This record gives sequence, structure tokens and C-alpha cells, in this order.
Amino acid sequence: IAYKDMSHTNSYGLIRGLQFASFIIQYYGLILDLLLLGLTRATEIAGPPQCPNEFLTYRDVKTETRHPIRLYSRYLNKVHIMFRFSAEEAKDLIQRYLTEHPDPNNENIVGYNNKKCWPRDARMRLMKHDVNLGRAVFWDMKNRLPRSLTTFEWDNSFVSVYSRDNPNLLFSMLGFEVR
Amino acid sequence: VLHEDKKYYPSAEEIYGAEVETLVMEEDAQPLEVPIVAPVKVKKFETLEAEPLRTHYSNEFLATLMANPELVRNVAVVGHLHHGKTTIMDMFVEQTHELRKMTAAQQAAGKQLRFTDTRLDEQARAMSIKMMP
Amino acid sequence: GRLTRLYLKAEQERQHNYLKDGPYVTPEEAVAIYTTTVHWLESRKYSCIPFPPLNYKHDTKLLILALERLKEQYVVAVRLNSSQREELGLVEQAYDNPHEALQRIKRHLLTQRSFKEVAI
Amino acid sequence: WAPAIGGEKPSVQQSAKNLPGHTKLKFRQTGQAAEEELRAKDLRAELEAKERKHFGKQSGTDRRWDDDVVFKNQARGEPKQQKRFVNDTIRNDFHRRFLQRYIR
RNA sequence: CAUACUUAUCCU
RNA sequence: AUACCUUUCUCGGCCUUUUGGCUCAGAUCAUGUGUAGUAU
Ligand SMILES: Nc1nc2c(ncn2[C@@H]2O[C@H](COP(=O)(O)OP(=O)(O)OP(=O)(O)O)[C@@H](O)[C@H]2O)c(=O)[nH]1
Repeated sequence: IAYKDMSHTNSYGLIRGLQFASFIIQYYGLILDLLLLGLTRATEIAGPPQCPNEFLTYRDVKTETRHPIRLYSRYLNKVHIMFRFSAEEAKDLIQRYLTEHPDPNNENIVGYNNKKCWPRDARMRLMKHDVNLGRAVFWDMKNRLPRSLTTFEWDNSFVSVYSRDNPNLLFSMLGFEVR
Repeated sequence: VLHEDKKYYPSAEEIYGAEVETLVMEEDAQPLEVPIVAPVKVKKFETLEAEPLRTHYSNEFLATLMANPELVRNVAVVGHLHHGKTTIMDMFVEQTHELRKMTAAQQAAGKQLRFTDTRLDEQARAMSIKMMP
Repeated sequence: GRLTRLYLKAEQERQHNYLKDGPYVTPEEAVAIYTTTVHWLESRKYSCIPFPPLNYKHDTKLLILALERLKEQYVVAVRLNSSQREELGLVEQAYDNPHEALQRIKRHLLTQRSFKEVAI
Repeated sequence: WAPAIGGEKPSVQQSAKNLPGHTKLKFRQTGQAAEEELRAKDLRAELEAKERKHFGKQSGTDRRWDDDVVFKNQARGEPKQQKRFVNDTIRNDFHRRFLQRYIR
């Protein structure tokens, strides 16, 4: 890679201006998708090799509901996941999270990322079960990835919980803020 | 493996030792609006005059008239809003004191005097705000 | 210009540190990864993508798609430089004789393992 | 190789920046470290007082869903970042954050 | 005689 | 005719400097006829 009088050898990255760069990105990302999902949640989300199931659909509802990860997409390097948790599943998760990041003072909520772009009632609240389910699923999915390849960063991420005390499910996908 | 969260240098604590205090000051404690040399301000609360004024009586004359109950009357003056209280007190002041060039300054500046309306914020609303004896 | 220089100092150094501090992917992270991929691809009854065959039915349609794509950068183009003119020349050649373009492409994929300098 | 040396009717051209302004000096009053006020005190008392106050009152003392998943606990072991000054143009943290922010 | 250079001169 | 000193010639050798400082290596780098004049 040369700029003017600068030059170096690319040994590590991918050259993104390659024409087949997209194919490498999408296959490598597929590998990271299998890391996030496991070869069972992936093979259920994908459907059989003979009868694959369409983008966000499943063959059954027994297959659909077996696992927290309900809906999944990756748009090249950006992942959108929707889980639905039991309160038993959510509770186990928040436990393991806090027992892993113990903070007695309740400094959990301070650096949380939920967008101010929406009105103040309608954004995700500051409940402890909800802030903590957010951070706990972020932390549990971020543990799924070897940090030599990638991580998730909380500052370039966004979790939204829909719970008892939160009526809306939020995301932003491509330039669209959706509530 | 040591990532490209690589460390290139020791800390200022390894560099300087335990007994050197190491400070990183990346933002100011105060804004530009806090002077570094605080101006010694006239604290403009309610600005009165710097010496007992000239009256048509003395100091000891009032000192006399105080020491015997039969020549002292205590009176509060009340009325509606604006109905003339401050101005009547002011007319009393005007007849029993020495403040004529004050009056000249008043009718030159274009305002009528308010003696008991002293606080220059009770003044600029043409309103008595707190009673004054 | 200053930020491309600054980025390229950082990036030259990242490329150096990789060669010093070695592959970041651990030998038994890479093997868990490779194995997950193997078991996935085998679960999917996947067949490898073969080298573009010689008598490949789609070979010329794919090349024409390629060349359309490469030409498309030159359909508004008003003034070209020697690498853009050279590109348009080679696109024209590969439109004119698709079969020798295809043979060059397959010889490249088969043999070529060292490539020219990329400008950034 | 060699700078211009700047040695010194009068010309009647009047600059705009040379018109009267700030035409009286402020002097230090009683309360702004005036010289007669500062002989009166022991500045070493106040310095050692403030330093002791700072140095003490900074010290403060007188199976589950994730069973197919191949990697576990991958954030644990990550370094938490620190408020530090590196005197390096390109290897400090402001710069690494800057290049992270602006180059995509 | 054939390559090149050109000039507010001349066209396309 | 030789030994001394002494004097002459021939080889071997040498530093700043002439460095137009800076920036987005400052930037770009290359798509004609026809005549005539000249170089070939
Ligand atoms: N026409 C007329 N106006 C008067 C007279 N005395 C006072 N005023 C006016 O009435 C206004 C209000 O009277 P103030 O002196 O404020 O007396 P006040 O009723 O105590 O008013 P507050 O201070 O609001 O309680 C004054 O500003 C004068 O302009 C008077 O005898 N005749």
C-alpha cells in the first residue's frame, strides 16, 4: 500500500478495495455468526440445507422458541440480534453478569448507551433489571468472540430491552431509527 | 499474546517513583468566566450615603426627645399598592431635612424622589418592597 | 493529506507489530474456528466452489458482467489518466476477445501470487 | 540566515489599532495580592497549609442456551484503559482515539 | 527526400 | 674523488559549497491538423 512517499506491506488486514473483498467479508462474517450462534442455533435459524427458511422465519414454533436468540441478521460487519428471555433466563444472565462485574455502589447505569434522539418517556428506561439485561446480553455476546478477531464495543453498540416497565422495542438499522 | 493494545512506555509511576506525585491535567478546573485575580467589587446590594445627613434638628435634640415616652409616637403607614405612602414619607423627609440639591438632581434626571424606597431594585419598580422605619 | 499520512504511520506500525507480536489468533482459537467452520459447512452438505472450468457455460457472461461493472466507472467520465485510459483499453480488449481475456484471467488465478502496488 | 535587526517630522498615519483604548491601568488593590498587603503575611504558612491540605485530603486517610458456543469468557482479560499522558505524537491515546473516530 | 519541434498565423 | 648538507623537484593531496526556506512528496503529468521555418 503506497500513498506518496509512504509505503508498507499489508500483512494483516483485508484490502477493502479488492473487488472480491465483499465475499471475504461475508464469509468471514459468517464464521463470526457461527461463533455468536453456535452450530445449533445457526442451523435452526438457517433451516435445513434442503429447505432453508427465509430471512427471519423458522420452520416450526418449537424450533423458533427453543433458544433466546430469536431473530438474527448481519449486514456485513453489523449485527442485529433479538432475544426473548424468560425471567428465569434473564435473571440467570443478569446474575452471571454482575458476579462477573461486581459494582456495589450501583455505578452500572452511568455510562449506558441509549439514544436521546427519541422522546424521554419512550426511550429505554433506567430500571436495574432492564439496564442490567441490556449490559448482560451485550457482555454475554461479547464473550462469544475471540478478541483477536473482533469484539463488540459498548460505544458502537445499542441494546434496547422491552420489559414490563418498557413498552417500546428500539433499533436503528441502516439510517433508520425504529421504535 | 500481547495485542495491539500494546504498551510502548512505562507509566509515570514506574518512571518517577512512588514519592513523586504525577498529575495529568487535561481540562481546566474553572471556566474563563472565573477571574484569576478576582476584582474587588463594590457589592451593589443597596447603596446608602457615607455620613449622617444635615437635618433641621441636631443629634442630641432627637436624643432628648427619645428619652421620655410622652413625646414619641410609633406609627406604621399602610395603604394599597401605590396609593401615596412612600411619597408622603418622602414629603416629610423633604420638609424636615436638608436635601434640596438632591431635589434638583431629581427633577434634572427626570424622576421624583423616593426616600424610603432605598433598595435600588425596589426603586426601579416604583414599588415599596420591604417596609423601612 | 495530514490525516492520511497520520493514518498510514499508525497502519505501518500495526502491520509491523503484527509481524513482531505475531499472529494474534491463538493456535487453538484458529483451530476451534476452523473446526466450527468445517462442521458447519459439512452440516450444510456444502460443495466447494471449483476453479472456473474450461468449458464453463457461464464464463463469458460473468466476464461481461465484470467488464460492464468496470466500464460503468467510465460512463460519465470526462477526463481519464493513464491508468484509467489503460483500464478502458483493457476493458475494450476483453470485450473484443472474451476468450483470451478469460484465458488470461484463469492463468492469473492459477499462477499469480505476487501483485503490484496498491495506491491508497 | 540573518534576521532583520529592529533598531528604532513624525508620520501622521494613524493606525486603527493605535487609537486610544484601555487608557488607565488597573492596580492591585487590597485583596488582589498587593505588595503592601503581602509583606504582612507569612506566605510559607499558607503554602505549607494548602499543600498539606491537598496532600492529605487527596489521600483520604487520617445445560444452558450457550452450550454450542465455542468461546467462553473472551472479554475477561481485556485491559481497562487509564488516564495517562504519553509524550508521543502518534502513540498517545488522544491520537489513537482520533484516528479511530475519523478513519473508517 | 523521412522523423521531430514550434508560431495570437490558419482551419477542424 | 668522496662525504656531507642541503637544496630541489616531483609526488600526493584537499574544504567549503553553489546547496530557494516552507506546504496538500505544493499539485498535476498528458488525447491536435495543416503550412512553413528549421534541425535531421
Ligand atoms: N396625582 C398624584 N400622583 C401622586 C401623588 N403622590 C404620589 N403620586 C404618584 O403615585 C405614584 C405611586 O406612589 P408611591 O410614592 O409609589 O406610593 P405607594 O402608594 O406607597 O406605592 P408603593 O411603593 O407601590 O406601595 C408615584 O410614583 C407618583 O407618581 C399625588 O398627590 N398626586
